[PDB]
Amino acid sequence: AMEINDHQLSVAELEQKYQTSATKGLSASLAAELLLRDGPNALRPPRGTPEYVKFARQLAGGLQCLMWVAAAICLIAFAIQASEGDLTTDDNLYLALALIAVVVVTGCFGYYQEFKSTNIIASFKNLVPQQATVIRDGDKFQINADQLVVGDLVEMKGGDRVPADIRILQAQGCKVDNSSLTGESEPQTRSPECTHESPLETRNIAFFSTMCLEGTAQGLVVNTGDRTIIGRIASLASGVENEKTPIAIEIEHFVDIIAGLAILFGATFFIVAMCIGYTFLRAMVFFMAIVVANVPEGLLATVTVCLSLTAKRLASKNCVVKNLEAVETLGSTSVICSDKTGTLTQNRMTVSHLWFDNHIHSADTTEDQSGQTFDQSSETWRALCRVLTLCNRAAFKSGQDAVPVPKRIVIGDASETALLKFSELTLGNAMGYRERFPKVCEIPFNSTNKFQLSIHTLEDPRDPRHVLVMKGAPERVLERCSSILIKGQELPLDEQWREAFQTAYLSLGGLGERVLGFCQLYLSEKDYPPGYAFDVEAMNFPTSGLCFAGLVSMIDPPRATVPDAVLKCRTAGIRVIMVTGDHPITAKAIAASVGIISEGSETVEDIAARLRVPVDQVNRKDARACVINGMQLKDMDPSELVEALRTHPEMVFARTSPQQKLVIVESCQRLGAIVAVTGDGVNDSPALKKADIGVAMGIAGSDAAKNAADMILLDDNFASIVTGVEQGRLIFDNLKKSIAYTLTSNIPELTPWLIYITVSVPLPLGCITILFIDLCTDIFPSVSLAYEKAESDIMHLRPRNPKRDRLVNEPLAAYSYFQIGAIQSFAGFTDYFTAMAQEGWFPLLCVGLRPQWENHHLQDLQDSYGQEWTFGQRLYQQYTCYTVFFISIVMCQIADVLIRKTRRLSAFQQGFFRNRILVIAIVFQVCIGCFLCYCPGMPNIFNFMPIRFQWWLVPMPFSLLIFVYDEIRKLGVRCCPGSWWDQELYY
Amino acid sequence: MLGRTLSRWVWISLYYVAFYVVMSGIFALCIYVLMRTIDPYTPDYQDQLKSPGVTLRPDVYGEKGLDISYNVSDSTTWAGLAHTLHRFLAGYSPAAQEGSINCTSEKYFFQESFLAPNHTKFSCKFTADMLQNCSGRPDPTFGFAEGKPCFIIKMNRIVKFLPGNSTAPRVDCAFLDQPRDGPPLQVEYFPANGTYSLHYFPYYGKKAQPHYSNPLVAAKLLNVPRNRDVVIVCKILAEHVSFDNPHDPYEGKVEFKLKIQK
Ligand SMILES: CCCCCCCC/C=C\CCCCCCCC(=O)OC[C@H](COP(=O)(O)OCC[N+](C)(C)C)OC(=O)CCCCCCC/C=C/CCCCCCCC
Ligand SMILES: CCCCCCCC/C=C\CCCCCCCC(=O)OC[C@H](COP(=O)(O)OCC[N+](C)(C)C)OC(=O)CCCCCCC/C=C\CCCCCCCC
Ligand SMILES: CC(C)CCC[C@@H](C)[C@H]1CC[C@H]2[C@@H]3CC=C4C[C@@H](O)CC[C@]4(C)[C@H]3CC[C@]12C
Ligand SMILES: *[C@@H]1O[C@H](CO)[C@@H](O)[C@H](O)[C@H]1NC(C)=O
Ligand SMILES: *[C@@H]1O[C@H](CO)[C@@H](O)[C@H](O)[C@H]1NC(C)=O
Ligand SMILES: *[C@@H]1O[C@H](CO)[C@@H](O)[C@H](O)[C@H]1NC(C)=O
Ligand SMILES: *[C@@H]1O[C@H](CO)[C@@H](O)[C@H](O)[C@H]1NC(C)=O
Ligand SMILES: *[C@@H]1O[C@H](CO)[C@@H](O)[C@H](O)[C@H]1NC(C)=O
Ligand code: ALF
Ligand SMILES: [K+]
Ligand SMILES: [K+]
Ligand SMILES: [K+]
Ligand SMILES: [Mg+2]
Repeated sequence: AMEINDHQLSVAELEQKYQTSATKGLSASLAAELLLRDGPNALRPPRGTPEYVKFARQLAGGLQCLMWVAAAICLIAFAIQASEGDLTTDDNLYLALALIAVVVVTGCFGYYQEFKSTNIIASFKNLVPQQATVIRDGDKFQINADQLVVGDLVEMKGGDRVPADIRILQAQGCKVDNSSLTGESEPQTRSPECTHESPLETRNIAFFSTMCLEGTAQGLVVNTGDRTIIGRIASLASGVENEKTPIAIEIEHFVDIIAGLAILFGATFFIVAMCIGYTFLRAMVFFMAIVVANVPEGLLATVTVCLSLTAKRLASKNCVVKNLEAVETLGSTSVICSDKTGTLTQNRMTVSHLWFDNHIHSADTTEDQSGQTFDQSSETWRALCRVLTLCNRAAFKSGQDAVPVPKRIVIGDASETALLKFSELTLGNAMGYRERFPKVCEIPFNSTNKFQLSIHTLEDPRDPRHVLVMKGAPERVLERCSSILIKGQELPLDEQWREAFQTAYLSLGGLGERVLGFCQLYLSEKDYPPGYAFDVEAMNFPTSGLCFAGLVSMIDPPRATVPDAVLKCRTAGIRVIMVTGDHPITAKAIAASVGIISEGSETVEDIAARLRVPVDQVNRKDARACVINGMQLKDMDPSELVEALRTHPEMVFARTSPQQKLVIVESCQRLGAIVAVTGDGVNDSPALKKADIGVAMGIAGSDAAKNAADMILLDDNFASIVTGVEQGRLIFDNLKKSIAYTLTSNIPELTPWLIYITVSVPLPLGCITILFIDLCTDIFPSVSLAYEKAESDIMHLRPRNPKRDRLVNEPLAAYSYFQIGAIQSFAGFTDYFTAMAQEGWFPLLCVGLRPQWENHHLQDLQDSYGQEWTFGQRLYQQYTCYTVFFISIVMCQIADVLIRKTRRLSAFQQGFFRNRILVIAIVFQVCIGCFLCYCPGMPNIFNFMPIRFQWWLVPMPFSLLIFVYDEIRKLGVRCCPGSWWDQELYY
Repeated sequence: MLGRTLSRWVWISLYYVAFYVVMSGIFALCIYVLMRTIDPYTPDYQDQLKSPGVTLRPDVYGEKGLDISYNVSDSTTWAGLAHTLHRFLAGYSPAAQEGSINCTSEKYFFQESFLAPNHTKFSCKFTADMLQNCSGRPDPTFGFAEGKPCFIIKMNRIVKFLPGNSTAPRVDCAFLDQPRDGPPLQVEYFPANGTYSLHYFPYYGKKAQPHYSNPLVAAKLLNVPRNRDVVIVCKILAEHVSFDNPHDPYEGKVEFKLKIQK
């Protein structure tokens, strides 16, 4: 890693350093040795990680490892039991197979959740030139760009991408496109004389992979491959530390909670089983059961499904995402570091203001022309519009009649394109207006002239007068003019008029705009007949004493939605920062226009100017805004960077390099903030990789930005950030609702087992049926809770605190487990005892009955009526208990999904049927319960019995009690916000 | 002070105590109401008792089934079988049958009214001697000494169950797989035909008939080849007893592997 400092060295010092020749170049043998040494002049793409290796990590985790351990216990139990010759527990093997299948399906869902299909690294090859003209031994011959080594004397011409960082020695009107570095397509001159200390801003350093627009230039190669500026940017972008996403952090946290509870329950009751007299193998099977009941089998999959549905909703607005985890980050985001050129503006110079009639007119600059227009009914205005139409050489591409005017393609200078599009928008056909006013003399912009002049014959044949029209710098036309179109008349020049003109020029310059002057003279037919050839070199025109028409300024304007989007983002509690490579004055203008800087907020320099007090004495705390350029930021230490960030809430970083963008992003992140970065260029790519979520523009964006981003705005609509914020917050709230619903039924699956171990009642629920609850009847209702509306004004809420606010916190877990789950357990046990007693087994007889109940040698066990039962009949009764418990859980889960729709609002208030998916999921849950109960063969297939209907009706009071008590809890939370009730029982 | 202060711990604990107390009270009320509705004499349903199970004595279980093996010449091989048969018949001694009354109806013993002491129904007397030759007297070995063992087959009693009254339900024991050169298993039954008399049915329950004793059938096998492993299946030939349940092997029929050694 070397920094460029060769731009300051002279030709002799370069020759001594690189052992090259300023005209001959490198010798072929030395070039081959240096190629062998340094490698090629090509970027090295990181290998990355294999697909299958990442998949292997997915088959691990808390729940994954628990299920592996549970399947291990099941397989060990089955093997030991079979080794003794007993084969009755084929159910143990089926349980093992199903748990393995759950693990693998969960792993596939997890792999699909974090999967990006983009290669990313392959973007930095379409920028690399293929061919490079090099002077070795004094001969100019063509070679591939990969072969260049430092010290090679390279010649480049216009239209050809620069093949390496080159120390320019000879230049003839060379101009480059340094967009990959600064984000600006404005052409930059290249000349041998050094203009700046920093190697980035100097005029004698061309850069690898920058399109050389025009002219020819010669130079020595100072850097090749990854040692180039673009190589550094590519290394930072492709190779950056992988960062865990906020939703992934939350998922791992609540997995820790569930794993802790599962291990706790399992170990506690394994110890209990050992003390109260169970074999080690039996206590192991108990531990397996407790783990299976505690682990959510379908939860991680339903989380992925909810993320997929949110991604679908987002992409319906052309907001495509690249991994499903990105669908949430924006809702959690509290800082948006934003690029300026292309992101906040449409990257098209357009007319911004006009100065005539002693008035500053604002022209509409939006791309769809949906904005406010300026007054166009002034005689001076009409004369000025003709003049700006006439002083133009640019033309459109023919056949683009359908394509709107602002998006229409032009060839010319940026100023010319802006002026042509503005004239086409004001009039019908600038081509028509300029052709019907034929041109007889054409003086283009000249260095010595310093302006553009042209002579035109007036359209009306009755007036053979020739109109001179001119365009240039305000001050440079001021000395070349004597009258001025004021209010539609020719007025002589006075000191008041010069003061007004100077004030206008200074105002328009201070808005970060390039200002161009405009003026015209009418040539009488007396001195100039119609057949008077207006020669350029003769200069028979007076060329002076003209009449000033009016000043015009141009700026790259914001997109139409961006001010509203930024204001909404700020209302949602999000800090908005502009990090840009453009000049500070333009950056501050755009920040003021867009809304990053509020109206009334000022900088240290603004306060100093207002008070006419120096910068030092201006108190920093009073300056709401701060503009920091790259030079200041470069020497600023991290402590000072943090201090500035705290001190000023509205921040603009200007003239910054890509490394500085990354430094700013990581500084914001180190302050405990979730940072989004919005960019479209190659220089934005390191920041886009560092950010929690990176958003790239679709049309205007470059391939590096798109490959580094996590989300793309296909339509280039910046207001989609607001939609993403809304949907991220919404999916967070609905995710915790769905998680609470899923977690609730874990307790009704665990409690039968603890009671079985402890009280020795016949087994109320089976592991197979537990899996049926988790994999079939729990999936649809929980996913359907992803379609809930927002209850409150989420977009007015402030961002969650990532340390404090969590997906699954202790209130959520406690409510779900120890209140709702407890009620559902009580429902299940009421149904169990009812079914047992109606069949002759009174509740007192069931207590302690497990040893005799599960005895293959006891074929005449008596019930509470004296009836004698075989083992097969007792087993079928046990299966009836299984089904009765399963149906109790299903009905209580219907009530639970009805109460999980809201956390702070009433079901009567939000409406029961607003969500069609929820009611369909309820109907589905009942239908699958009925099918499992009443399909022929099920008693032998999955241990489901055809149960009597009163046993369906028994848990409905408990369903109703769940519903009523949850509604009363929410009522209390709403009525008394500052209360212990709201503090402890809200979740 | 883990998460919250001590006062708050007390408050959340008191709330959870109140919640669980109320839920336990609701559960106790549900079980109280359920036991109030439950009828003390007849079960509500008999969904799993459609056909009675059948068990045999002595019950010695081997490899997932009734495996009975003894060597005639060594007495200690069959001492356990004899002792358990005696222990089972001590409950059918006439001292224990005192609570039941004698019957000669030879037809279903329907009773609609409680004429026995403290609102109960009559049961019929089945004594040890009714087994005659397998009854433990006058031979205490039950024929296990002489290679003709005496096996007692019992039917699982079900309330209000009638096994069909075209004729008394009967026992028919045979080899499960008849050897081609083997003669069919001849068994002498006690009582005649090995039938359960119809006046023992119906059973009205432990509360209605606290002294009920199931009828017995003693099957004395006479055609068991020595030193050969034979499988014998005993079925109940009643109209409403079915033995075609592959999931439950003891429903209406009982099979046992027998090996008499020499
Ligand atoms: C985390 C901490 C959890 C703590 C959980 C505590 C659970 C507390 C729940 C219950 C405790 C005992 C409740 C018993 C109330 C019974 C009320 C009663 O007086 O009934 C009377 C019966 C007597 O009938 P009888 O013989 O006269 O009838 C013969 C029929 N005739 C009368 C017509 C002739 O007495 C009977 O039933 C006696 C048998 C009662 C049933 C045994 C229940 C044991 C199982 C409990 C598990 C319950 C679910 C726990 C889940 C917790 C969720 C987290
Ligand atoms: C973090 C670590 C915490 C550790 C704390 C530990 C505290 C609790 C530990 C011990 C206290 C209880 C002491 C138990 C005393 C021994 C009981 C016993 O030796 O009984 C014997 C019976 C076995 O005889 P059988 O008739 O089944 O054999 C039939 C054989 N065959 C099947 C072949 C025919 O045992 C059975 O197997 C069936 C079970 C019957 C007895 C159940 C006794 C358990 C009752 C209450 C315990 C409550 C603990 C609750 C903890 C809550 C945690 C949140
Ligand atoms: C036996 C005496 C000394 C203590 C009794 C504690 C009993 C009643 C149990 C039953 C339910 C339990 C509570 C269940 C739920 C919660 C909320 C959780 O976020 C903190 C623990 C806490 C509060 C548990 C503490 C212990 C607890 C209150
Ligand atoms: C049966 O017991 C007798 C006496 O103990 C013994 O001699 C004989 O070998 C036993 N039968 C067999 C088949 O071993
Ligand atoms: C119940 O009846 C038996 C005889 O059938 C008698 O010995 C006993 O005393 C009676 N019990 C009551 C409470 O009347
Ligand atoms: C039954 O006992 C009598 C008693 O005299 C005996 O003669 C007869 O052989 C016995 N029947 C069988 C089958 O052993
Ligand atoms: C069998 O029982 C029915 C009543 O269930 C009775 O009418 C009929 O007479 C009985 N048959 C004989 C042979 O007793
Ligand atoms: C049953 O015993 C009777 C004696 O009353 C006899 O007539 C009949 O043949 C016997 N039937 C069988 C199958 O043993
Ligand atoms: F588009 Al930029 F800095 F504003 F790269
Ligand atoms: K579970
Ligand atoms: K990123
Ligand atoms: K569950
Ligand atoms: Mg850009």
